[PDB]
Amino acid sequence: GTTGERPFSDIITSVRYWVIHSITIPALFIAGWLFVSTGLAYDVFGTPRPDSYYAQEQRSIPLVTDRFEAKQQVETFLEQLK
Amino acid sequence: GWFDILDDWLKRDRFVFVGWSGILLFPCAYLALGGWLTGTTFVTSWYTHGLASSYLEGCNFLTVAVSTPANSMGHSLLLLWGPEAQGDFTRWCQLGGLWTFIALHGAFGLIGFMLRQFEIARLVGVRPYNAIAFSAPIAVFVSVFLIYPLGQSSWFFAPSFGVAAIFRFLLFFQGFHNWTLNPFHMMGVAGVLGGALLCAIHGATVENTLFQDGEGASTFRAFNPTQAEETYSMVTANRFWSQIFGIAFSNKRWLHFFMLFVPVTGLWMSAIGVVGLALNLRSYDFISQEIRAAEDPEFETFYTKNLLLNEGIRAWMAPQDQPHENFVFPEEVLPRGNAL
Amino acid sequence: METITYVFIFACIIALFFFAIFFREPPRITKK
Amino acid sequence: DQESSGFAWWAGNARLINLSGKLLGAHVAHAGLIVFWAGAMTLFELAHFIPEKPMYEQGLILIPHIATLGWGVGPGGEVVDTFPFFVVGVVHLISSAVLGFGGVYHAIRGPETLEEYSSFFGYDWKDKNKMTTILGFHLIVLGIGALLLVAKAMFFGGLYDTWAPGGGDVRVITNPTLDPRVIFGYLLKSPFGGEGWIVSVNNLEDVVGGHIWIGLICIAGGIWHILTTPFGWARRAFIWSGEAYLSYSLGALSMMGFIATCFVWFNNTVYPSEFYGPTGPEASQAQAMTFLIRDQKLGANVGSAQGPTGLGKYLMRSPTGEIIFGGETMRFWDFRGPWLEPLRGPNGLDLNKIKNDIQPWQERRAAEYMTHAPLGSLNSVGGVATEINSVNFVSPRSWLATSHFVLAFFFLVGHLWHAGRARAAAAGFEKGIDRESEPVLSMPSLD
Amino acid sequence: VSYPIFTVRWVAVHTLAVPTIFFLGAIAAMQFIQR
Amino acid sequence: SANLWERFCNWVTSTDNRLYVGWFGVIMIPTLLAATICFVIAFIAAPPVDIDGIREPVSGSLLYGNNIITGAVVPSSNAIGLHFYPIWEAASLDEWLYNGGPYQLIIFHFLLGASCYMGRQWELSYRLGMRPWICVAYSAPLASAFAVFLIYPIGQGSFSDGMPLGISGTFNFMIVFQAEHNILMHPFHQLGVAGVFGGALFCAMHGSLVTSSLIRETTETESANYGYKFGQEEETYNIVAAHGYFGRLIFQYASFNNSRSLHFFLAAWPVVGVWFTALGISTMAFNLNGFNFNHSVIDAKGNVINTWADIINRANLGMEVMHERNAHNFPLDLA
Amino acid sequence: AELTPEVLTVPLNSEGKTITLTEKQYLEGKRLFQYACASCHVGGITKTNPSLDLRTETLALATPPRDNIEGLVDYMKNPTTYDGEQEIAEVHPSLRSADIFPKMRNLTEKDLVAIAGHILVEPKILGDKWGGGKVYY
Ligand code: CLA
Ligand code: CLA
Ligand code: CLA
Ligand code: CLA
Ligand code: CLA
Ligand code: CLA
Ligand SMILES: CC1=C(/C=C/C(C)=C/C=C/C(C)=C/C=C/C=C(C)/C=C/C=C(C)/C=C/C2=C(C)CCCC2(C)C)C(C)(C)CCC1
Ligand SMILES: CC1=C(/C=C/C(C)=C/C=C/C(C)=C/C=C/C=C(C)/C=C/C=C(C)/C=C/C2=C(C)CCCC2(C)C)C(C)(C)CCC1
Ligand code: OEX
Ligand SMILES: [Cl-]
Ligand SMILES: [Fe+2]
Repeated sequence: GTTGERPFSDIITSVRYWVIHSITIPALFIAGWLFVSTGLAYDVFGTPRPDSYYAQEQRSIPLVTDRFEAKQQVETFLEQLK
Repeated sequence: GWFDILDDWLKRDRFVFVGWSGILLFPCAYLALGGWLTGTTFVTSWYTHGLASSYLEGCNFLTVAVSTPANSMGHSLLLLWGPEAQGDFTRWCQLGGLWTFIALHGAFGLIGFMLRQFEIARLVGVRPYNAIAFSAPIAVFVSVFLIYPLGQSSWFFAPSFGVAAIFRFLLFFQGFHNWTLNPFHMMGVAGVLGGALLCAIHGATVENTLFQDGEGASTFRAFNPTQAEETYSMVTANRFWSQIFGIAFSNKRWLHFFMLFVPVTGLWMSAIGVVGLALNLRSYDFISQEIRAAEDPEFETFYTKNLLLNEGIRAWMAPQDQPHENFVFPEEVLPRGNAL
Repeated sequence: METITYVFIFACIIALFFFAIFFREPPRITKK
Repeated sequence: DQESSGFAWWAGNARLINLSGKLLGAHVAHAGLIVFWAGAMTLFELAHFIPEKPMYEQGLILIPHIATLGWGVGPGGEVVDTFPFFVVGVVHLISSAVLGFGGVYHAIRGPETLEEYSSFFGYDWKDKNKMTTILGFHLIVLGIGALLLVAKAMFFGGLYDTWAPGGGDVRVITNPTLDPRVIFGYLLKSPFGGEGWIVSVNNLEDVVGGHIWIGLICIAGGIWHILTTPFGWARRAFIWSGEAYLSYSLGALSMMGFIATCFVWFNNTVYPSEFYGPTGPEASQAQAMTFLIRDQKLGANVGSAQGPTGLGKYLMRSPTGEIIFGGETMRFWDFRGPWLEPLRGPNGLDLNKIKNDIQPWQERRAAEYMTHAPLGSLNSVGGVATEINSVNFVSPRSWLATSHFVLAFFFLVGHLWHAGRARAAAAGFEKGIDRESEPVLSMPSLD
Repeated sequence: VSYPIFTVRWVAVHTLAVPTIFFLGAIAAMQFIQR
Repeated sequence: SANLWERFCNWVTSTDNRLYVGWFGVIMIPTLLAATICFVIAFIAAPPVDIDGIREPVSGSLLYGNNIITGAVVPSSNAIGLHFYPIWEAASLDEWLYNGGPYQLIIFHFLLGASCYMGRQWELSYRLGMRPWICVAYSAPLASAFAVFLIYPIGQGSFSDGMPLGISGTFNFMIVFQAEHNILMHPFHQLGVAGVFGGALFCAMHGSLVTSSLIRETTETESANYGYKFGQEEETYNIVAAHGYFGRLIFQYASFNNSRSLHFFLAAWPVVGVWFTALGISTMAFNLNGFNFNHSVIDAKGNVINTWADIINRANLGMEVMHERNAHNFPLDLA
Repeated sequence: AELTPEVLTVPLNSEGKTITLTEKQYLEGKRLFQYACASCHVGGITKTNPSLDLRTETLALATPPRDNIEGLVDYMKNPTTYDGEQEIAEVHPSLRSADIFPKMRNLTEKDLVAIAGHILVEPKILGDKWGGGKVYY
């Protein structure tokens, strides 16, 4: 009923754990926050910002229409201030 | 030999068993789950479906999804380093590259997982009836997420990984395939619904035919983890159902195999039906019915009623559900009943 | 012809039900 | 005192079955939670309440309960003074501390058992005399309460009557129906379409009157149970244990929960459409009205208009000949309402009144109730499932009905569960089949 | 016993725990984006 | 005779009957026999029914052009609504069959009997000295029949809107429901499939695990089932070997070792899930529908950015716009 | 793709003169439009009379012209039929009938202008959607 690993109960209870994780856990959180709040996430995944779905006048959708020249076609969609 | 030493290490009894299978399972399984959780929050479906599909855009747990690639892509594998994305990651995301990522990876993850079942069973020295059972969920994933779109025009018509994105996959199959009218599908639900019955009825039967092996009311503690006597009266259970239902089990070994057969057989039947929907070889109509309905304007069944619902589904959904077709349906051509 | 076919199978299932319940194999205890 | 050697943690409250003292603490602490909610919620509702705006458009379910009793409202359900709402809220909220106090006390300080610290309050589940006596007590307390309503209605102000002659207004009932033939007649009414059983009450005279009867009958049976014991049949039929008694009361609440669901959904009188929303039928009726009103002004003869099916676009006949509204609204021809009745004749909707007696207040009433049907989504988006986000609204009649059905149902399960255990507890096998003496093994084989 | 620290379990746990909170932090920030 | 009535009560309650006709049985057996007989006759030979009360008869019987898949017993007319419509309420049987008379006779008899069927599932458990609560598990499928045949009609104000008694008729009930209530986007329904998927899952889980960990007592060319005799003392499978395997499949503490904790979970999950799905239909019977995320996410200018929820709405519109063609005369469907 | 003041420029009166609303006014109008209009005029339609919508074109061919701030505002005080040959304040929400329509009691001239502006700005943004019904959903 037991193996080499240190019983979670002990670790989650050990003061040393929290001394570590009161730093680590919030760190990742603030990191993830900055990833979004700095608009970096938008560029990493090409996700459009609220003002970047259409052009001002245009009401059409930037649908990719061919596989091989898709990447080129996509960049062309960003051109029209989209 | 290094091999047997590598073996030794892998097959070591840890908290989370690795094993040879683990070399295939864990990488894929993690990337599959990761790819979804990634796209779910960050990646969009604008350039592929004209849809918002991430938390970053404002979608919630229900409306989020990792949408299929464009219809332009075809059945392209959409490799990160392929002709489409051309090594680019951002482009890859915007072309729905994460879908083929989740799909293909997850697929092998399901392979590794069944392999794990096989490998672990062998070691423990138990029968692999856990691996045989797991074949049904495989067939479904294979038939639905791979075989089906492979029969259609592209990956675009595969079910997108997401809650709402699956609901439309249901409504689509109704509208276009009349999927509910398919015999293979009927067997499907018959297995799942009947399987969810066996699960319920057997558990309740056992808990309420138990022997008294303790002095407390909470009889949970009063169980012997080390086999010995049967914890519940199989004989009493027999006489019970034999008098309320007329029929009853009397062979635990059959009763449990039956609990394996029913739901596994069901999912397999539902798979075959989907395999037929790939070639669009659906069970849409009854020729005898249509012929009378044409000649006779007063002939109406619940079957005729349903088809009218399908026509409505197809007409009103197709435009925004199939952007690549550039559909334009004038108000006057839209099929409508009275008032509504 | 079709109606006849549908009722027939149905009638056969009900017949089976009968035999299944009242003409089953007697469930014998221990010494089986 | 009580631990694992009694029940499991997840069945903890069952360790108190034989601890009268602590078991009293629970019921008193619990009763505080009910008063607490009623109080704190009322103040919550009032804090958001907007006077010059319909109550049903504000997610109110307590303030309209007060409004019905003739408090802070006037002509047409117009909100006059918000003070009675504030009072009812704060008074409750206060009493919750008092109850909560005793609750906490009896459960962790006071006597763990009562039988010794007071033989009057101490009790035995199998003591058929004490049980019917304690029951007799509550049977009176509830009885006086029923008269508390009668008093408010006849003396201390009255109730909101939507059927008010000059139009919906607070009225003092000074003529309660006391005729038993009429009163108890309701119980002999069908529960289906038309004859609506208890829910079919359509005037406050019966409401007040009925409560007079209940009030007396309740106290009467209260005294009866004080001064008696269960008979012969009464003892050989029921199961006498702490759990059994619970079960009996569980199914009782379940049944009342179902009745309440239909009441808030169908009844117009004791659930005013002015404070609550328009009832389901009322809203569909209003649409028929609205467009009958419109098209007629365009010069259409509603009487002879032929719909697609050839049934009657605006007006048709009921299965018994009465003139009713057309369309799918044919199912709600059993609807009665203040705004609609003046158009009704001895044979149903009168074509002459319809043609030139339509009043403006009726037209906008029909328009109002039509655009406020009890249709909405879980996330509170008024309309059909295909509607667009804009109108944040879900009729109070919808909230109440659905909530109280889930509760009512689960209580019917709670019933089955606790009644099934009690029968097994009494006879003594609620803990498993006797390995030695297995009953089934002593019965002949049916095979 | 003298338990170790870094183990295979430790690795596994972190492969899920570390990204999770990073995502939970990311999503939490999204609740304030507008237009 | 010890006493006629006393003997009567002893025969009914007798546990020596091939089929336990209980006290609930005294109501069950007649009601169910009436239900089934009328059904069988209707499904085969019943004439078309004006379900929507718009004088537009829908034939759902075999003899009238239907097959098993299409055939159904058509709900009572919408002109009747929630009114009670017994045979003795009609000028003739011809009128009774036209207005969907049989439907009420069936559903009422069924729901009554099916309720007593639950009541009987307690009684026999009582007479045999076994624990009850089996009927409590049967309360979930029963509460669904109630929700579908009685609760939804009450809420909607007509029995014509109750689920038809047939295959294709059942499909119609769903498609239309989805349109008007968007059931797929409702939590209770989602919990329903969770119990149902999970059920079939767990049913396969348990089934496989047990049958795979059977103690060897059979030949190589002999059915592994014969390795069990009806009325055994000891267990027929190694539950400790089962836990050993499944414990390694995921991880030890995520595996059951208590057979009683197992079968409880095996029973609890589907029953609870179906309970909610039953409450779903009963809740949406008062038009408290699923989540409405139509036109939720919009861009910086105000343009509507569609989601899958919007794609669902289009499909729903098609159903709405097309269902019950000639039944509607007014813009809003509020009935 | 944003709500520019170029978009928030709607006709003030019949004589061509225009007015430019602010993002504060828009939001305020939009909120007020939900408060006292959405009930019947959700998405620019009219539930109690589908024959007349809130399309700019429809408001233009009205009598008097209601396709400008002044027009709509007048309507919100003294509403008429499409030909204007009949006052309908008794069965339609308005200032001179706030006793009958309590929602209109709070509403001040600032609110009226905001609501009026909203009706003119929405079609500029939504387009065909604003006018049509379920078809364009
Ligand atoms: C064992 C685990 C495993 C497996 C089976 C896969 C499998 C796959 N991954 Mg993958 N991946 C893994 C782990 C794994 N991954 C890990 C841990 C990561 C994180 C770094 C990734 C990250 C990742 C990304 C980012 C992508 C994939 C993709 C893919 C798919 C296409 C890859 C391909 O073309 O294979 C190629 C197969 C091989 C290279 C095997 C070759 C083995 C031979 C024996 C070696 C011979 C070499 C020699 C020089 C040949 C000489 C011949 C001479 C003529 C030149 C495929 C399903 C792609 C995908 O999903 O596209 C949609 C994709 O874009 N993977
Ligand atoms: C008047 C109402 C009433 C009363 C007084 C009791 C009293 C009792 N019940 Mg009970 N019961 C009731 C109604 C009632 N029941 C109903 C309606 C049902 C049907 C669901 C049940 C089902 C039930 C079962 C299945 C069992 C009991 C048991 C018991 C006994 C032990 C109490 C216990 O287990 O607490 C423990 C309490 C809990 C563990 C709390 C449960 C929390 C619930 C399930 C969640 C509620 C959801 C909530 C609204 C959402 C909150 C959101 C959250 C994030 C905060 C006790 C005598 C037990 C017993 O020993 O039988 C005799 C037992 O096994 N009851
Ligand atoms: C309505 C809810 C309710 C109520 C009134 C009670 C009441 C009670 N439970 Mg209980 N219980 C409940 C829900 C409830 N339970 C649920 C949902 C569960 C499942 C998780 C349990 C599980 C459970 C177990 C397992 C046991 C009890 C026991 C008891 C009894 C003794 C309490 C005790 O040990 O004090 C201990 C008190 C404390 C440790 C301090 C708690 C602080 C107090 C009580 C709350 C203060 C309230 C408020 C903030 C103060 C207001 C003050 C103001 C008026 C001035 C008591 C009658 C025990 C029993 O059988 O009695 C012998 C027992 O063993 N309960
Ligand atoms: C049970 C009766 C009842 C009814 C009919 C209402 C009705 C209402 N409440 Mg209300 N409320 C209640 C009890 C009730 N409340 C209680 C007990 C509390 C104290 C917590 C509150 C606190 C409260 C607040 C703070 C507010 C309301 C508001 C409202 C209104 C808006 C409804 C809404 O949006 O909710 C939608 C709610 C949901 C969709 C949540 C549904 C939760 C379900 C029941 C969970 C079921 C899961 C199940 C239990 C899981 C267990 C299974 C497990 C054991 C396996 C509406 C009139 C709002 C209002 O007035 O604004 C206009 C408001 O702000 N209520
Ligand atoms: C369900 C309600 C209820 C019940 C049955 C009891 C029962 C009991 N309490 Mg008690 N208590 C309660 C609520 C209740 N309490 C509340 C809410 C509080 C908080 C204020 C207390 C605080 C409390 C304390 C501090 C003490 C008790 C004690 C006792 C015990 C001795 C009897 C006693 O003190 O009465 C004596 C009083 C009377 C016999 C007459 C009281 C009449 C009051 C003043 C009028 C009540 C009016 C009522 C609301 C309307 C009813 C009239 C209507 C029919 C027309 C007894 C078991 C004592 C104890 O533990 O001893 C064993 C003790 O020291 N109680
Ligand atoms: C909720 C309050 C309440 C409760 C719990 C009780 C409880 C009890 N009363 Mg009772 N009683 C009450 C109020 C209450 N009383 C009132 C207010 C009065 C004054 C009218 C009486 C007058 C009274 C008398 C005169 C007698 C009792 C008796 C009894 C005991 C046996 C009951 C029995 O076997 O009935 C079981 C009932 C039946 C077997 C009959 C079933 C047929 C029912 C009535 C019709 C079907 C019900 C249906 C589902 C509901 C539809 C509604 C209907 C109108 C259509 C029991 C302890 C008896 C006793 O033991 O004396 C001490 C007794 O002789 N009661
Ligand atoms: C794609 C990709 C990749 C991958 C990545 C990864 C792998 C990631 C991961 C990620 C992750 C891994 C994430 C996670 C997340 C998570 C989350 C975010 C969670 C959340 C949760 C929640 C929210 C919860 C809730 C709940 C429940 C569910 C139950 C009940 C209660 C509660 C409420 C608590 C790579 C780079 C390789 C390559 C490229 C591409
Ligand atoms: C036993 C027990 C329990 C229970 C408990 C209870 C149930 C309690 C209760 C309690 C209570 C029941 C309490 C109450 C309280 C109250 C109070 C304390 C009140 C107050 C009030 C006030 C203060 C008022 C004032 C005001 C006003 C008038 C207005 C404005 C604002 C205010 C609010 C301020 C538990 C489960 C936990 C555990 C176990 C044991
Ligand atoms: O019936 Mn069937 O469908 Ca419930 O909704 Mn209204 O009425 Mn009719 O319309 Mn849709
Ligand atoms: Cl239809
Ligand atoms: Fe089992």
